[PDB]
Amino acid sequence: MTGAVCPGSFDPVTLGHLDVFERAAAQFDEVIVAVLINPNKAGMFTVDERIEMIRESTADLPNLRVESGQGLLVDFVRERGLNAIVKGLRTGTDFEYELQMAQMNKHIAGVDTFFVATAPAYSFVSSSLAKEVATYGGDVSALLPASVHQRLLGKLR
Amino acid sequence: MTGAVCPGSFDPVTLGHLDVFERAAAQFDEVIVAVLINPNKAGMFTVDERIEMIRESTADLPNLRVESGQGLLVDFVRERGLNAIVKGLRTGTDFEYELQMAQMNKHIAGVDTFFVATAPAYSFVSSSLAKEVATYGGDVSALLPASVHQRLLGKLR
Amino acid sequence: MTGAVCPGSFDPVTLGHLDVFERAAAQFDEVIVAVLINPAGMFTVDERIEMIRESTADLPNLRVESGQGLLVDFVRERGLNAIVKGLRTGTDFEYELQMAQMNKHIAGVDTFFVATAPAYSFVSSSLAKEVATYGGDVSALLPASVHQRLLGKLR
Amino acid sequence: MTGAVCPGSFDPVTLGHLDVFERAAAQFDEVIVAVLINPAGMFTVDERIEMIRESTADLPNLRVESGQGLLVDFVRERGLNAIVKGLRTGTDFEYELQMAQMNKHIAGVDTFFVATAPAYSFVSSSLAKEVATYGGDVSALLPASVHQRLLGKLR
Amino acid sequence: MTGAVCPGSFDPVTLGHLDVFERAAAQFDEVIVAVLINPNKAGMFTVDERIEMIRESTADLPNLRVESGQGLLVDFVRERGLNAIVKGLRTGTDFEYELQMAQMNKHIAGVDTFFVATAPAYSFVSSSLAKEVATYGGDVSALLPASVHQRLLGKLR
Amino acid sequence: MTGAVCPGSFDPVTLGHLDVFERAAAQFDEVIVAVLINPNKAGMFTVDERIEMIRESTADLPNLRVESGQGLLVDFVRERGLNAIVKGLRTGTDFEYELQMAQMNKHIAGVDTFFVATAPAYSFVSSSLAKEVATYGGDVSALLPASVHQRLLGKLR
Ligand SMILES: N#Cc1ccc(Cl)cc1N
Ligand SMILES: N#Cc1ccc(Cl)cc1N
Ligand SMILES: N#Cc1ccc(Cl)cc1N
Ligand SMILES: N#Cc1ccc(Cl)cc1N
Ligand SMILES: N#Cc1ccc(Cl)cc1N
Ligand SMILES: N#Cc1ccc(Cl)cc1N
Repeated sequence: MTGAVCPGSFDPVTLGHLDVFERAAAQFDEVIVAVLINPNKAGMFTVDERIEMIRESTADLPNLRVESGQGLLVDFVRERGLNAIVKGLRTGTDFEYELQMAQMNKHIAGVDTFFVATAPAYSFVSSSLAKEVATYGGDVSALLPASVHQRLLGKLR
Repeated sequence: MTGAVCPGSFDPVTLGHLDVFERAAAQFDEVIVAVLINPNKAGMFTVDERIEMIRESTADLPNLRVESGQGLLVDFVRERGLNAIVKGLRTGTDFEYELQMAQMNKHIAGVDTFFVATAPAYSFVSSSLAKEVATYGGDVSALLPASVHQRLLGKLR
Repeated sequence: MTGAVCPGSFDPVTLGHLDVFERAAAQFDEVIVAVLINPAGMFTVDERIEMIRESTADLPNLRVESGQGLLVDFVRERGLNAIVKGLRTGTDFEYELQMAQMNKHIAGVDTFFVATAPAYSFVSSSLAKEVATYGGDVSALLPASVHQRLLGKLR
Repeated sequence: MTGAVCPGSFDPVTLGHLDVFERAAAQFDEVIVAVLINPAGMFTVDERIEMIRESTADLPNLRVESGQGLLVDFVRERGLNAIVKGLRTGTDFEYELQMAQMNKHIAGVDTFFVATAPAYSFVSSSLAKEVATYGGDVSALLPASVHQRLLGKLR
Repeated sequence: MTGAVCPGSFDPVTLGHLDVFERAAAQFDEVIVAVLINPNKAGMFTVDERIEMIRESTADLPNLRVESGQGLLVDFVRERGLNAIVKGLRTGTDFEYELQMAQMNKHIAGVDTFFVATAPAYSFVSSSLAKEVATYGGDVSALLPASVHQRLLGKLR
Repeated sequence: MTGAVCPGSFDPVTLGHLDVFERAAAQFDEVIVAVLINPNKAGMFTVDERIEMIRESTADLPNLRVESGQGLLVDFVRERGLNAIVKGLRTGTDFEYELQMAQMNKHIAGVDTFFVATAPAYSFVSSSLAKEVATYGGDVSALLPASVHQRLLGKLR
C-alpha cells in the first residue's frame, strides 16, 4: 500500500489543483488531500466549504479522500502512516522555494516530496488570482470546477 | 501494482542518482532504472558497465531493476505497463527544462513525471562535472559509489 | 491606429519607468500611462499623475490617466488591447507571465515586455524611497522634478 | 507607420511561432518575419519561408524574408527599429535580455517580448523534430501543412 | 588592513550564517558581523540576545567582532573605514534580489558586495523557516548552533 | 597577506572583466588573473595576446598580476598559496551554474569562491557576444578597453 498527501489551502480548489489530484490518484494506492486550517488568515471559504468543493470535484477518484489539517504538515503525513507529499509546480521560482520546504521536511521527519509540472492550460491559474479577477467581474469559469464557480458567484454577491 | 521509471544516461551513476532511486523505490511498488543509450555517441562507459555499476550500488533495493533502452522514453515506460517517470532536480533552471520535456511526454503518450528535489549533499554532483574534475585529477571519491570511482579512474588512465 | 497601456503604481515614477514610456511611445501611435488607485503609498494619485505628466512633456502621443479595478477593463474601455510593461529579471518574467496569460484569457488583451535599460537595473520606486528616507542620494535615478518632490515629502 | 521584425530559424515554424506572429500583426501596422540563414538544419531557407507564408495567409500586414548577419541591420535596413520575440521561461528572458540590451546599444533597436500561449509552453522546433523522428505524434503542435512536410523529410 | 561586513537580522543566527562568517574571516583581515535592527518591529530575540548567540558560536574566530546597527548598511560599513559587504546566497532568486541591493549600494556609497554560495548542507535553512518549523514542534536542532536551539525553544514556550 | 584568483579565458578581456579585476584588487592584498589555456578550442587571441591586453588594461593595479594556467583551477590557486577565487556574475542562471562549480571546488580542494555582481553598464557584454557583433561591423568600442578594440579590428581584417 503506497500513498501520498496533497496539501494546500484550496480557497477555492482550481482545475490546476484537480489535475494534480487526478495525477496523484493515478500513481499512488491512496491519496489524502489535506486542507489547511489557518487560525490567522480566514480566507473566502470555510474549511468545510473547501472540503465539500474538493469532494464534489473528485467524486470519480475512489482512492482519494479529503481531510482538514492544522500545524506541521509532516505530522499530518506521518500520523496517517504515510511519508510522501505530492504538490504541483508552475515555475522555476516555485521550485526554488518548494525545494527548501521539501528538504526541510525530509530532514525533520523523513517525509519525501514529489512534484508534478502543471498542465499547460493551467499554468496561469491560482486560487488568489482567480478570486481577484472574479471580484471585479472577470470570467474565470474555464479555470474552476463547475460547482466552485457557482459557489464563488454566491460569495461575491 | 504501482511503478515508475527512473531515466538517465548514468555515465556514470552518481550518489545523487542513487538517492533518487532509493526514494522512488520507497514510494512505488516497482522501479525500473532506464539506462538510455545514444546509438550515435559512445559515452565513457559501455551499456554493460553502466548497468553493472548501478546494480552493485542498488543491491539493497529489492523492488528495483535496471534495463537499457533507446528512442522515446515514453515508449520504454508504456511497454512495461507503466505511466510514470521519476526524475531528480537540483535547480529552477533544471525545472524549466524538464517541465517542457514532461509536458511533451504527457502530451504524446499520457505519461506523467514526478520530480524530486536533490539531497542537499549532492546539490553539486553531476556525471559530467565528476568526469571533468576527475579528468584533471580532482578528488571525487565522495560523490560516487564504490562501484564507480576506481572504474572511472581506470577509464581515465 | 495602434496603441498600448503602460500600467503601474508609479509611487513615484522613476527614470526606469520613463525609459519604458519613451520606448512604448516610439513604437505605438497612442500610449496611455495607467496610474493605479489601490486604497497605502507616499504620493496621492493626483501627485503621481502630475509627476508623470511633467516628465513626459516631450512625448506628444502619451497621456496619463488613473484607474481602479481590472487593468484589462481599463485597456478595453479605451479601445486598446495591448499592455507594455518593463522587466528587470527572470523572476519578474515568471510572475508577470502568469498575469499576462490571465489577462489574455479573460479579455484578449496582450502584453509586451521590454527589458530594462542597463543603467536602471537596480532602480525601483520602493528602493529609491527607502534609500532616500535614510539619507541616500537617489537624484540620478529619478526625474529632476520628482526628486525635489520626494525631498519635500521626507522633510 | 509602426512595424516590427519577428526573428528566428523557424526549422520548422510551430504553432507557438505562429501565435507570436499573429499577436505582433495585431499590434503593429507592418510585420516582417526574418528567417535566419546560418550555414545545419532540416529545411532549406526557401522551404522555411514557404511554410511560414502558407501558415500566415490570413495576416495581410505580414511578410517573410530571409537574412544573414546582424539582426539589427536587417531591421534598420527596412526602416524599422523594433523586434518582437516570444518567451517561455525566466531562463529565456535572462538570455534574451542580454541580446536585447546589446541590440539597443549598437543600433537603437528595441525588443518587445511576448509570453507564450499556455498551450505551447512545451513546443519548440527542436523538440518537435526529435519527437517526430522517433515516431511521436506532433500534429497538434504544428501548422497542418508543416506537419505533412515534416513527415516527408523523415520518410 | 582588509575587511568586510557580514550583515543580517540574525534572528536567530543559523549554521548557514556561521559558515559564511567563517569563510569571510578566512579571507579578510577583519570581519564585522552587523546585526541590523528594525526599530519599528521587534523580532523574536532582542539585540543583546542576537549578539550573545553569535559571539558564543564564533569564539574560535579571532578576527571577527559583532556590532548592531540600523539605517543604511553602507553607512555602517563606511563609518568603520571599510568598503565591502559579504553575504551568503542559496538560489538564483536570491542572487537577482541581492544584485539589485548591491548595485544600489555601490551607486550611493561605492561599497562593494561579495557573495558566497551556501554550504550544501545548509541550502534549506533560514532563520524564518527554522522559527516556523520550531513553532509547530519540528526538530531543528541540527540547523542551529548550540548557542541558539534551546534559547529558541524557550522563546516559543 | 590575503589574496584571490580571477579565472577566465578573456578572449578578449572586456570592460566587465576589468570592473571585476578592479573590485578584487581593491579588497585583497594580491590578485592573480588566471588566463586559461585550452588545448581544444583555440579562440581568437593567443594566450600571450590575451595576457598582454589584460596587462595593458590593469596597469594601474599594482597588486594584480596576470598568468596563464592549464588544467584544474583549484590546483592553480593552491600552488600559489591562495584559496579564494573571485568571479563576476550577471544573472540568476549564472549563479546556479557557478554555484555548482563553487561547491565542487570547495569540496575537492577547500578553495572558496566570492562572486560579485556585474556593474549595471556591463550587464550585457561578454567576450563571445562582443566578437560576434564586431565580426559583422557592429560597434563594440564602448564595451572593451581602448587597446583591445584596436587589436580586435586587426584580427578581423
Ligand atoms: N491553482 C492552482 C494550481 C496548482 C497546481 C498546479 Cl500544478 C497548477 C495550478 N494552476
Ligand atoms: N548526478 C546527479 C543527480 C541526479 C539527481 C539529483 Cl536529485 C541530484 C544529483 N546530483
Ligand atoms: N522603477 C522602475 C523600472 C521600471 C521598469 C524598468 Cl524596465 C526598469 C525600472 N528600473
Ligand atoms: N516553437 C515555438 C515557440 C515560440 C515562441 C513561443 Cl512564445 C512559444 C513557442 N512554443
Ligand atoms: N540561514 C541562513 C543562510 C545564510 C547564508 C547562507 Cl549562504 C546559507 C544559509 N542557510
Ligand atoms: N565580459 C564580461 C563580464 C564579466 C564579469 C561581469 Cl560581472 C560582467 C561582465 N560583463
